[PDB]
Order: sequence, then structure tokens, then C-alpha cells
Amino acid sequence: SIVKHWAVLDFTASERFNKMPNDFVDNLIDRCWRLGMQMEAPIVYKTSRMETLSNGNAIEELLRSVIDEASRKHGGARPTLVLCAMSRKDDGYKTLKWIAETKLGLVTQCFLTGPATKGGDQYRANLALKMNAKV
Repeated sequence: SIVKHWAVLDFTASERFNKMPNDFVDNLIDRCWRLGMQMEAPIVYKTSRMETLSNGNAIEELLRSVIDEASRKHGGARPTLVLCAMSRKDDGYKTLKWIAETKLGLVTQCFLTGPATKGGDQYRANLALKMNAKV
């Protein structure tokens, strides 16, 4: 019933423009809670540059370091959902999803910080609905 182990990959941290705000995850968790979906805090928050999505081997390592960090910081827990925040569309996500879901036994969900912030209530509602359906 509860999403105990999940992670955030923030590709927007260095962006400066369209950086995911610091209250966005906690707001999002409140939003899922309102739908009947209880999530704990993500056991891993990791930032990366958008450029990373251009390199498949770097994607694979990024995901594997999320898994390793969760294991070290939370007694061996393994994330299931990995929420990915991006500042613009990037077809690299397609590679990331494949590695994540078919190689690593993860479930991923991507979103754009632009549409999600400032005038984004309906975008955020749709995000919470997709997350709820996935996990």
C-alpha cells in the first residue's frame, strides 16, 4: 500500500532556468496522498546534468549508483520507482527507461519542470495520476 523505497533523479539542478523547486517533491507527495497513494520520502535524491542523457554508459552507471546509494544509506533498500525531472525533452530518456526497466528491474517516470511549475496545477495532477498507476 505504501511506496517505501523510491528515488529522484534531478537533471535540472545545474540548469538555473527551470530548476525543480525545493518544495516540489514534498508537494507532489502531498498530492499523491490526497489521491489515496502514500509515499515515504525518496530514499535517494541525486542530481545529474542533462548532458548525461546523451551517453548510454553514463546513464547505466548513474542508475546503478542510485541503487548503490540507496543500499548504503537505507540498510539495503532497493528503489522501485525512479522519478526523473528534466528541463526539456531529451530522447536520451528512452535509453534510460530501457536500461532502468528491462535491465535493472525499476519503474521510471519522466517529467518537465517547465510545465510542472508556474501555472502547472493540471500538469502536476496528471503526473500524480501516472505515478499512482505505475506504482
